[PDB]
Amino acid sequence: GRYIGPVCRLCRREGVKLYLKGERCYSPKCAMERRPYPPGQHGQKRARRPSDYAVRLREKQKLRRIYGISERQFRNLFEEASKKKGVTGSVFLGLLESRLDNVVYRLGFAVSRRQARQLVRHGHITVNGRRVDLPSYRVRPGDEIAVAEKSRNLELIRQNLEAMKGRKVGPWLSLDVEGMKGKFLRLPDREDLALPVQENLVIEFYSR
Amino acid sequence: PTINQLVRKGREKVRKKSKVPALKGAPFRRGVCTVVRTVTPKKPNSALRKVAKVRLTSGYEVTAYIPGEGHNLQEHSVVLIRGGRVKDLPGVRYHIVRGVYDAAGVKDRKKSRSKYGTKKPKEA
Amino acid sequence: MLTDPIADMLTRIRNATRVYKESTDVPASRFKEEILRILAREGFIKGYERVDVDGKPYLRVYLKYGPRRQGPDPRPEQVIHHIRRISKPGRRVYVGVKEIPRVRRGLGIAILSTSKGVLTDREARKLGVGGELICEVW
Amino acid sequence: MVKIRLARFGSKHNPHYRIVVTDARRKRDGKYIEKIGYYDPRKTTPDWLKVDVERARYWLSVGAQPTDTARRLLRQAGVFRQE
Amino acid sequence: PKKVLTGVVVSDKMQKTVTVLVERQFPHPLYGKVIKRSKKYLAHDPEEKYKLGDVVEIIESRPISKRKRFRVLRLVESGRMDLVEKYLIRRQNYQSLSKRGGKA
Amino acid sequence: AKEKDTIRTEGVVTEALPNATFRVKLDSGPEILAYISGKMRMHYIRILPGDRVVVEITPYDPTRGRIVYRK
RNA sequence: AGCUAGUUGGUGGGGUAAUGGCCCACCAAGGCGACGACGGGUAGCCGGUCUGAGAGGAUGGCCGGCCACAGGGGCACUGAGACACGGGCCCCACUCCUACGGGAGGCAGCAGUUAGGAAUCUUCCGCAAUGGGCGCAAGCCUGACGGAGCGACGCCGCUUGGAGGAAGAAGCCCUUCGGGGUGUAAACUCCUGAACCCGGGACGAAACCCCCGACGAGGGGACUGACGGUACCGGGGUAAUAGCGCCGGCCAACUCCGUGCCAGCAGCCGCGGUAAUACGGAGGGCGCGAGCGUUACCCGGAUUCACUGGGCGUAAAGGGCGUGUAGGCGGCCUGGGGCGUCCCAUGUGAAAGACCACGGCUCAACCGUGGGGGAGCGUGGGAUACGCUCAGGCUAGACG
Ligand SMILES: [Mg+2]
Ligand SMILES: [Mg+2]
Ligand SMILES: [Mg+2]
Ligand SMILES: [Mg+2]
Ligand SMILES: [Mg+2]
Ligand SMILES: [Mg+2]
Ligand SMILES: [Mg+2]
Ligand SMILES: [Mg+2]
Ligand SMILES: [Mg+2]
Ligand SMILES: [Mg+2]
Ligand SMILES: [Mg+2]
Ligand SMILES: [Mg+2]
Ligand SMILES: [Mg+2]
Ligand SMILES: [Mg+2]
Ligand SMILES: [Mg+2]
Ligand SMILES: [Mg+2]
Ligand SMILES: [Mg+2]
Ligand SMILES: [Zn+2]
Repeated sequence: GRYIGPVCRLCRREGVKLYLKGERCYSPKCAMERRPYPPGQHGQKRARRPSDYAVRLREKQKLRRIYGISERQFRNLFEEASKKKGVTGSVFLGLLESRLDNVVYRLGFAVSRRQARQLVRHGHITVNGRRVDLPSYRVRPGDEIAVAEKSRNLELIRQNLEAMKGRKVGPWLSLDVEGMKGKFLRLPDREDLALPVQENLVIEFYSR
Repeated sequence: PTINQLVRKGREKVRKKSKVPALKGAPFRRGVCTVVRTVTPKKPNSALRKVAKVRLTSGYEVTAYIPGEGHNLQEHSVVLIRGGRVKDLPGVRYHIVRGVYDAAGVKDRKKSRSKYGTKKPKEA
Repeated sequence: MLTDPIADMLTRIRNATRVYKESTDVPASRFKEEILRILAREGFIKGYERVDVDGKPYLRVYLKYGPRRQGPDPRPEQVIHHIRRISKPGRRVYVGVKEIPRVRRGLGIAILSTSKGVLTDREARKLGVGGELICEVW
Repeated sequence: MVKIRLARFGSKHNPHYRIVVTDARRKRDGKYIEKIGYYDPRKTTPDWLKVDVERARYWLSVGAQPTDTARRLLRQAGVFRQE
Repeated sequence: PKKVLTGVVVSDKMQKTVTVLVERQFPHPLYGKVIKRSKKYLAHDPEEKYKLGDVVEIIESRPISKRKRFRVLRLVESGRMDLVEKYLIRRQNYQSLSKRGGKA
Repeated sequence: AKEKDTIRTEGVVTEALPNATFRVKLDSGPEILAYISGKMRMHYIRILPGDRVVVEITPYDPTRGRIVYRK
């Protein structure tokens, strides 16, 4: 199952900052805060010019490590965006952004992607009523994504939806902080997402 | 060739030739040791590679290499051949699976243990 | 004998243009003239006219070229960068209207010979027909 | 004897029959002469039974002999209703 | 439709039967050049009628003998050994290439 | 690791086979194919067909041995 | 490289449901072959499948279609249908019974045993559902089938937690001994709550049948589940498996120690003979993750059998030269044909799979519905530039 293990080491290896923790990842502590270098005994040594491979490999590892997903799933998702019409780079991101666990996270129900996964797993989530605990469930346009009434009293869900007061939401979303609901309006576009990723590379990496 | 020639004689499909008559094109084949000698490397290498003549159940009797720090292979010791040449030992086209049959796995292995049939070292 | 007239012509043209001849002769034949017609139309040659060389009928094929160039080798760019027989005796090539190739992403053309005359590929496609794939040119 | 019966096309614990016209001797899931309907025993969708009654009536017009169940489903879509 | 064919009667040596040499043409599947292949059919000619050299239409028929499922439907054009020639000579070359050889 | 069932017994060069190869007859019992040790070959040290020499023998194959001590 | 005597054809007859040398008598001397006969080898064929940019290559398990077989060989009987896997006879082999005369068998059906092998499952449940045979029916039979079982064998889904948490414990590794790394990782706080306990508990099953109605249409009634007390629902509820390969280059990942051309690695190039990022361990790292790696085989890379798409002066590759058979190829003009070739319509191209859409199971895997594509071939109609054909003409090739 999903990665599970020191996560900020990925943050560091990937150079770029990844928000795999929500809070703190904002506090002067995501370590990328004074330690933007890779983990291990060689972190600080000079970097030799990366190979065409390296680059593509890293770019993929990045994007994927973001949504915290098994290469298995990641790949198939990719191969799917590939067949579907439309610029693959986009389509793909749109699909990653359609995972239920992602939306729960993109809706402030959860502090991080990991956490949202657990909320989905422990059934604290709703999809047009019926609860869905499949973190890889494809949320699609029109789908309302509530929170377990039963769970609506959970401190976590409260604190989370609390700070959510004020915070805006993605233009392909919309959430009603009152009834702890939110609608998936449309598949976010490449422009809509601001991922530190060059998907042209990720495409090329699966070219090889 | 001219097109007409092609039509007449046409192209000849290439025939691949197996490099492992582990007969019945099996993935592995088990046999019995005849001799557990030692052989010297080739052209620019030196050492005493551990080898073994094997009577296969496939009927064939071939020379297999023994991978690892040290074996416990004798004579009538049943073993499993797996195919894999060894650039230094011509006439040696297969390796001997270690950890199968009479081929005890490598003792004190901590790395690529799987390729040496040695269980997980119970770390305390 | 002159094994393949249509090739013989494209080649003469190819050869002449390669050394920048202005005009160039080729033993005339209705079929040959027909092809040149397209050649002229598509603007690959200035055009052509029926002449009489040593008493026998030929076809002057007025070649065309890009302008003079800069630096080393001021030789003009070709107008006919390519031109190749496709259907050849002892290896005829026929295509269905759905199997008509698109020469050089459309920048080039292919000349088919159909029961509806010798049209180019757009002409053939438009007229919904196929035929012998005489040659591509770009 | 040509018949009108069901052909199992579902999947484990997910049966989905095909009201078919086939000679009586073929595997129940073998080559049939013609499909003429389908049936979702569990009604897992609003539409869980259709029958080209035009067609049924035809086959019956010629010796087609329906399974008791095949006849059931048929009837249930006025295949015989002669009002 | 009962397949109808055309060919030359290269053999007249039988009783109530003729050998029609049907020539076929078609593009080679991989090299595409059109190639001319062919085959002999033993057509049924009850009245002896058709003689060596004729071009006849052959018509798919009910078995008449083993190795014989065609009847001469009609004569297309009489006499023309120029075709029987090709055949005969081709056979004659055979009468060589093996241990000795055949005159050119 | 490197087991320790090696030995250092001595013997005398018998044959002068090809490619630094010898018949070396062990003072002990018989003779073995004996090849010239890398070290020794790197430091040259030609080896005549009749010298007292030291051999490294793996029980694995007594039939073979490496010449260690030059003379 | 030549094959052939029932062999090729004919006349008459037998035979079958039926055509036929299928069989027979008589007659003729034919039939096949380099466009590859005959012989040898290998092999069930296909829808498809795998790979591939494609062309193509490879393949034909599971599913559907066809064929062949039922210990090996031959033969018929009964029948609508068999030359008849759980029918018959004979011969052979093998096995078992035998009062030695003579008898009985055939799992390539389900499960299971044994043998061979690197290797392949339960002598399960059920007839409730679908389907099949017989029966007026009730119903009986159904190892077909529907299910459960075992095996990461494959595919998909899921868990081993989430959030906070030091300029950063200890231990272990490295150090230019200042320190650097494992690392927010841990400890710890708080949050959720797989397993697991309790309660409820299913679709799949409505017919056959019975009653009214005419044993019709139509209407009412009754019986019936292996799976299964499983799916799922609700309540309670524990922080609760991680491994494997790799880090010289191809190729993402580097250091210390040990060893000293040894022990060993190895796919190829190669590495090891005292500073080894290539052996062995450790720290650290890279990649995947209930998998990971190996071996085997197929496609790929390989335009390295080149149709797409390769070549032959010296790299592999021009035949010692000619004459010439078959075959391949064929100048200019015109006319007929319309074989190739092109077009249109139409039939076929089963289902499944592939593609698209929507839908069902919390998703997906899986499955249902609908739609589109599809070479090839059949039929009809059309075109005629090119190729073919036929006819006529010509002199620019050729010959004289
Ligand atoms: Mg050692
Ligand atoms: Mg076979
Ligand atoms: Mg390719
Ligand atoms: Mg009978
Ligand atoms: Mg049986
Ligand atoms: Mg039943
Ligand atoms: Mg029944
Ligand atoms: Mg690297
Ligand atoms: Mg060292
Ligand atoms: Mg190739
Ligand atoms: Mg080629
Ligand atoms: Mg080459
Ligand atoms: Mg040469
Ligand atoms: Mg020469
Ligand atoms: Mg011509
Ligand atoms: Mg035509
Ligand atoms: Mg759905
Ligand atoms: Zn971070």
